[PDB]
Amino acid sequence: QYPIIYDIRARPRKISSPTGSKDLQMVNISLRVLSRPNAQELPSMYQRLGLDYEERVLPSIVNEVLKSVVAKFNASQLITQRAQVSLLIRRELTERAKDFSLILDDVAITELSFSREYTAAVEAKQVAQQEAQRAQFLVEKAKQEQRQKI
Amino acid sequence: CRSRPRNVPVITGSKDLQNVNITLRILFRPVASQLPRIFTSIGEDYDERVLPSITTEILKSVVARFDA
Amino acid sequence: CRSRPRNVPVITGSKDLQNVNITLRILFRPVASQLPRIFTSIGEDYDERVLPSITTEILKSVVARFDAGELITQRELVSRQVSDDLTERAATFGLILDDVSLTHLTFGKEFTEAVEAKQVAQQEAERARFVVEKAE
Repeated sequence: QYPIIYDIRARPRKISSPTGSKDLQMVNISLRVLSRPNAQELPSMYQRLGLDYEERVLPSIVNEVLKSVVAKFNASQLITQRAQVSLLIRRELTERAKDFSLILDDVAITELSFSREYTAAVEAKQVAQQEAQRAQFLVEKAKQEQRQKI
Repeated sequence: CRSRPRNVPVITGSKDLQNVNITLRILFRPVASQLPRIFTSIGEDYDERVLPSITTEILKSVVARFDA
Repeated sequence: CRSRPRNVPVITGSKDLQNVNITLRILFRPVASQLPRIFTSIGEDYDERVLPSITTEILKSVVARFDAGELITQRELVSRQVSDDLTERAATFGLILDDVSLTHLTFGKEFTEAVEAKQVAQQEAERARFVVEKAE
């Protein structure tokens, strides 16, 4: 008998996956994926995955699920609903890993990116909405700085 | 099982979607009763590799629903 | 017989034929029962000298049938097609692709960026709406 030294120590594997989101903004999202090889199927897991099972399961199922989820939200809709995005990513990735006897306690989005434009204009809208106020009272100031000139 | 420090900055969009930068505290004391699991399926670097991402996710979702 | 890593970029044309750059995984575990053949007629460098080309072929063929938007408004179909095609492909070379999917993906610029601009400037609309009130 050989000692099959499963690293059932949850070996988190931080893994990045670039994404074309639903609207297909280039969003790069990484995911720290917290895999323990399921104890109740470990021997089959060794006929099935081996000792470096983690490098044999997570490295790309993480990217699978990251891409699948992030490609279901617009550029902003990812920021706005990042809770939905991370929740869906974990929901799919836990079942992706559990196939090979890997219980993911946690799967969470570590980062998120875009170019800027969606959010740039989205910020500028409220920028200018109140720039309007920034200069309305200046309208008043000037209505009255004109009786200066009077 | 100490409530170790975990400050996690976030850069999301508000409801009116001004670029909001929010950080948060994860005052995590791993459940003593669940540490068996917190090493089986969470591992040694439980916090560093669990908590920051969930913080970012939750904070962005919350910010999305309130204007600047 | 490990599912060793094989990432294979591809530069093809979509159905609307925007230049699409897609990479893919060949999660090849040579069939144990076929390894005799996987050394007779496949050899030591089985993966490096079998899998990349079949990946490129299959991925280009799949991409040819979906427009730039259609490739990822339906990406699940594109990736699944490439994946099962490549799995049956590696099967003949004694290779069990237990999973496959599209690592990388992009298009050209402006079929890409102008449907973007479509809703960009539906908000540029408000920007100007409100610069009007500044000029007032």
